[PDB]
Amino acid sequence: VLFQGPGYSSGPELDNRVIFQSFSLYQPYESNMYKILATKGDLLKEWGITDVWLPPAYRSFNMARYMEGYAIADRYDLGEFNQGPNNERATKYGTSDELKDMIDKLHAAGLKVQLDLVPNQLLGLNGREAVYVTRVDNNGDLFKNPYTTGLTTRIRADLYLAYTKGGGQGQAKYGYIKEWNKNYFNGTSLQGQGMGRVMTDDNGKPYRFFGPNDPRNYLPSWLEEAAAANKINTVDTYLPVDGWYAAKDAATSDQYWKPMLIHYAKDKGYLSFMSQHGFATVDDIINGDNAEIAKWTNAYIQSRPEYGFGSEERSYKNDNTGVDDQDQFLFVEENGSTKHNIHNTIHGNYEFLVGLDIDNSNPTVRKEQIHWMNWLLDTYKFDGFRIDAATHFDKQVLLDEADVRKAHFGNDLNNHLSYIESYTSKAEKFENENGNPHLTMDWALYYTLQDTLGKGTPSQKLSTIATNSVVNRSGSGSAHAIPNWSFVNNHDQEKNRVNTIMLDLYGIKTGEKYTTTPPKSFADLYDKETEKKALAIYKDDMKRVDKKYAPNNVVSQYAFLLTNKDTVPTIYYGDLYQTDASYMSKPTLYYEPITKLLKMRKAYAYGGQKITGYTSNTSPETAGQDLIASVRYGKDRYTGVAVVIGTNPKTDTTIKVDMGTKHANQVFKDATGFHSEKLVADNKGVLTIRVKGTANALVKGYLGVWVPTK
Ligand SMILES: [Ca+2]
Repeated sequence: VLFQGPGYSSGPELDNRVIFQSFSLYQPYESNMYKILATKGDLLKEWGITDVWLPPAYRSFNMARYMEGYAIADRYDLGEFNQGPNNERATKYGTSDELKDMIDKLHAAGLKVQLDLVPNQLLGLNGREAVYVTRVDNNGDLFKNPYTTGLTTRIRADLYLAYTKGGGQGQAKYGYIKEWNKNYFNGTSLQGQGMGRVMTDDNGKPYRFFGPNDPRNYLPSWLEEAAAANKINTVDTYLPVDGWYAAKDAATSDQYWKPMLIHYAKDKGYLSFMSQHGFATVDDIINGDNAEIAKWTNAYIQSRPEYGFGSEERSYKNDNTGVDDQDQFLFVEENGSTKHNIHNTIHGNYEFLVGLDIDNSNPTVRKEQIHWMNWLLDTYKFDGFRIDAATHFDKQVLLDEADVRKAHFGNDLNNHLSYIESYTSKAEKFENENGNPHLTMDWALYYTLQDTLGKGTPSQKLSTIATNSVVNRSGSGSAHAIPNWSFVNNHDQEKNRVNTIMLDLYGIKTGEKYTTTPPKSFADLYDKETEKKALAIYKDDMKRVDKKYAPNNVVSQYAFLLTNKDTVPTIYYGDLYQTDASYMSKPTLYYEPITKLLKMRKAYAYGGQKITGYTSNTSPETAGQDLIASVRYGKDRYTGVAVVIGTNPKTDTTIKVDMGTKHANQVFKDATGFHSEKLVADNKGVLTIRVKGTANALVKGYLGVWVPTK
């Protein structure tokens, strides 16, 4: 008879929680965020923040676009080891010691903290192995080049040298797995090593070198000296095109190490490139200093598609996410079979995103993940986890994560939140089937807010904000709402909008079919100057009236988000603060209105919820098209709030907003500051509200947020 597992239940208790997403991608590499955030506990308390989502604190691949901590080179180095640029301890955000102290101070302020947990992938390991690859999309289905030739790929169980082995000193010291390798990955996003990277004969047989004596060797005439000598650069017996070998005087002479491209017959273009770079003859190379050899012989490698992305059939989708997740190799065996199970995700497919995709179906990997989570709670005292890419790996890991929390904190779920990053309703089904061990992300309301209120001149009925949510708030509300965390904006969706600007600047349309023209690559073109330009554009756009890129009616969105019954709302860092400035140095035009909306919620956001649709002059036919009221009735006469919203600047109507009988003959005041009229509720607690349409930077249509005196 076991009693381990209430699960989350949506109700007034859980509705008390508010998550602050503490970070964006565009924060500067300043190694100071922890030191600063350590001081903000009281401020956060004022707003009714209960939980702080912290960035992924792990060591970043050094060439990561944002250095943010999702491209993980070492999963156990959170600013502890000397593995940063110039062997610094600090991550983007600061040292482990600073992280420890900051968590200490934030607990001291009565807040909880979640780490951004990243089970899906690693990126940027230093050591290569040989794998077989099949060219597949994000779902692991054979890739069909839909934006180029439309041909089904013939890259099927082909030989490839990938970066698959490493993991840093953290892993090596604290890990269950001590080193990652190819066996532990379902595959990798294209690494631009090229399909001709292994040295082959004229038919297609790879060259092999196990040892000097070995009868399993298969080399050409010329390498037999280096073979007997045992001086060939190899990878798992295979010969890489970039590899060097003892050219003249094999044994007992290590001053004649030379690029083996010299007599690699299949490449007919190298010797000629070295011609037009000083080294005119076969033997001019065999002499010259390897500084200027290496320099030039390398730059050749990069010019050849057989040795780069040019042979790997990139999708060239140029998705505004900044990742073409159809750019994958599945790790297969020689016959094209695979040990890797890629259909255990919440999606059912969609195993692949970016980087070295972790085989979360491998029982050793699964033990490694439990070990990892354990070590994180134990070492850092996080209270829970924001689960990154939760819908793109073996979902067992999610259930294991819940057990890790149970083992740590018991049935005290509410004070130990976990919330999964989700953009599909399959997350809802999964959660409900398993007793709701996590908060599911309200993706649906996010897109619904963007279409009704985010868009200038909305083409979608504003009333849809009631229905088009993981929680259906129409009529009386949801009797049994799914436990959920909701948002108006986040680090990804912002980055999307910025990338859209960059694409515009680069002259690239996402999804364009390149039949007759050369395809263009966002990835190849990415540069910091263009990013700087795009950021400048983005911020200006927020401040303008007829916004082009940034969303309209940010305050209207938050006013709805922060007054909804049955949800944990999220406050996004970059909605309150300029995204690319020093951490919490510069507020936005939305800072004042939102922080106020926060004090309001904390004071007034109690009781039943009712959403009434209205007619306006602008829509006399269909009620709720452009005008609505989202009412929290209050628990007592002194709580509750009427959120009135319209989407048309012209609108000129007077509507009746019923607050219930307990709000009879009571003074209501707009908490937003937008209207300074003092309304009095009638006999029955109805408000007569004159709706004067407007258009500036904050509002397009109408916002009123009417709260009683106390
Ligand atoms: Ca995956």
